Amino acid sequence: RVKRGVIARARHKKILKQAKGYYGARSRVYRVAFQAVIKAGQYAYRDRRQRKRQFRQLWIARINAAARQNGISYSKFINGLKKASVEIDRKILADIAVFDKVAFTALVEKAKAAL
Amino acid sequence: AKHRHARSSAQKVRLVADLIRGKKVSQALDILTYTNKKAAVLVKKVLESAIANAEHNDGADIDDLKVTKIFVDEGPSMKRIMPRAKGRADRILKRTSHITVVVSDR
RNA sequence: CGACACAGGUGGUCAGGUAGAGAAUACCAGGCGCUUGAGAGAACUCGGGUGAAGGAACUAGGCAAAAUGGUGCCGUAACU
RNA sequence: GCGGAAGAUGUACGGGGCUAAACCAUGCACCGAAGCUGCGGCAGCGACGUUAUGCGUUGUUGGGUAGGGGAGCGUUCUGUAGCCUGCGAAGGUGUGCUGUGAGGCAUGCUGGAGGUAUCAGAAGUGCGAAUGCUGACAUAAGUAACGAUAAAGCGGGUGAAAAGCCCGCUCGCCGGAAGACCAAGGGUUCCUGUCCAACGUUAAUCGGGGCAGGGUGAGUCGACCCUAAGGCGAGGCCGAAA
RNA sequence: CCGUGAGGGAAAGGCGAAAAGAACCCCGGCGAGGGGAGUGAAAAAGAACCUGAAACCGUGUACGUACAAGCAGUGGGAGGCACCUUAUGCGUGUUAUGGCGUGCCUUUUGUAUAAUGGGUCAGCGACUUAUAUUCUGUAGCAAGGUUAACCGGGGAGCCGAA
RNA sequence: CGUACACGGUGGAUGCCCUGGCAGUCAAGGCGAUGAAGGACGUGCUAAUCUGCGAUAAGCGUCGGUAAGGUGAUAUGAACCGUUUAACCGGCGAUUUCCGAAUGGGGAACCCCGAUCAUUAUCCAAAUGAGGCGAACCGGGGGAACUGAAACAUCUAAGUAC
Repeated sequence: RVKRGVIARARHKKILKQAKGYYGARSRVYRVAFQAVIKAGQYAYRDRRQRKRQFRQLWIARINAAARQNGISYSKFINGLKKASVEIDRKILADIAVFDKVAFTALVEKAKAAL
Repeated sequence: AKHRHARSSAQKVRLVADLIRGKKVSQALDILTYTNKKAAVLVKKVLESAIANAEHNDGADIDDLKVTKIFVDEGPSMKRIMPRAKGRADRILKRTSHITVVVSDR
């Protein structure tokens, strides 16, 4: 009796739509969509996030690849950094001493000093 | 010109349609004279009646009128009782296809 | 009649049309061509013919196939 | 450490490989989690004070299948108050924005007639998941299948078109029979003319196809008539009677 | 329409205000159809003809693509190509290459699983009534309280009051 | 060849409409031997269906109403009817084939008569009755089982189904 309405047939799309990064099917079909994105939402229920504290195994072990060329590295490079000066945080740093043959040394003559 | 209800199969249409989609209208007449495919006639009585009505009406020169775009997508499918198998009944989902052809000056 | 223009099923009369013991092959009369096509000289499968020498050694069993096979004369066992 | 230790399509610690990147006794410095610390942010539960679920402070901090408890968005129609619309609605397609979300909203196109918000109700109220039901559709495939009455061939005619419509010749098939006459049964399918969209497992100017007309004129043929096994109705006889 | 018969038993709604339903001409074997043209606010209404989606077909567009390994993503950094109706070092389409990644559902102690079910789609598809009893939350009034048949009255009668 | 989209198609959902259903209420309520209900076959200039009639055949007559147009659904062609007022809507009368309770007899609609039982009886069928139909309600007789009792022989379903 009750016409299905704006539900079901209104549930096929509003899904199958969102898939800009879909698959052969599971984008053309709904009985693959759902159970496909079901892994989605989860799988990374709250993980992208994983990136940090993951590839961060670098930016600490590259930082020595920055040093160890103009003296010592890692061990006493990020320990003389929190010695003299405002102590610049290491985030963009440990990624700068690579794509520029400058500024990298602007933290080696800072360290090895006030040691 | 365009066509409509054709006993064609749409699939076995766009087979002869191809090969006669390029330039030169004359190159579309020499070929299609021998096709060994039912899909030759009909699709020829067009792209011939298309080159026609292209001369008179829609003024154009036959010397430089070529085949630019020819496609075949049409229907409809009708319930038919074609007796297949020794004894049985079955409805054919046969489709059709229209041979639309535009042969202006390229 | 069998769901079909289903090689299935369905009674009677014509059993002296011409050559043989005969209502057995060939052929008048009469009827018909209504049981999908085209192009090289394969393997394999369905029916069939012929195969040297041995010849059932195959096999549950000679199954299958083959042999004998018309007519006349002679001649013909155990058993009953 | 070695002997004892023999097997199945090419033999190894994860591999490279290593005499130390082995093993044992010690030692130094590092790498390394959503763990521990720290900043910000959401929440919930409980405690204290409180009218307060408003603040302040405090504890755990906050994983969950079965199960218990609690709040909510959306849908249909009928109320009150109150709005939108052919200077165009609902719906549909694509796109922008907001919300943790269910969901709400806007723009463009289409459409072209109605459609909402608030509070209070009413509900045959919101689904991927039964060799489920029905309809539709894709792949499979343009793939498997057409054979004792195995018969057609060469010229010609007609035609827009003819390998199977027609003419001639040649060549064959059947013979208790594909010959002739009939019962049952079927029933106009018969004939002529005009056609072919459908039917004729190809084509057709052909047809037992489509349309329109036409055809089946007995005293002695058959029915009609009669009866057989047997059946029925009426009187007679049995709770009752088909 | 099916079955000897009893019996069984579908599907198919809508042109437009008016038909006012395509005159005339070209094409074609043809009252088919096509082109052009006409009517009307609109035929992107021409006749199973309002609107007209999904599965799906053809074509075409964007971008890949015949060394390439497989859930087909996330984050980071590089390549490009293509488009500047949402101007702002801000995005899309698809995509080359690289690091990871064994559909989805029931049963079972354990299933991705050589355990079962589904080819795909849409629609369809499963806790409801009166009465009585026992609790709970909310609300009115309080040893009184409620009526039933039938009349806006009734109290019969029921439960409670030792 | 993979995916998204665009144009066209397929398909038919969706939105809107609906000359249909479903449900409730009020009113009204029997038909047939002067042969009904039903069925068959016919009947309109052309008509195949449906409807209406029936060989005076989608009709005839009378009165009243109504009204100038009409010849049923079909808006065709031809033709015709109406003001000697029809079409159309309502009482009463006439006609009313054959079978059918039929009932002479037989019979798949065809051929020849009050059949059968019974009452009265002028015992002559002469005068009469019965013999059928109808949605389900009331009455009078006959009378289960599945099932419940989580088995089952009382009991139960039932005094129900038939």
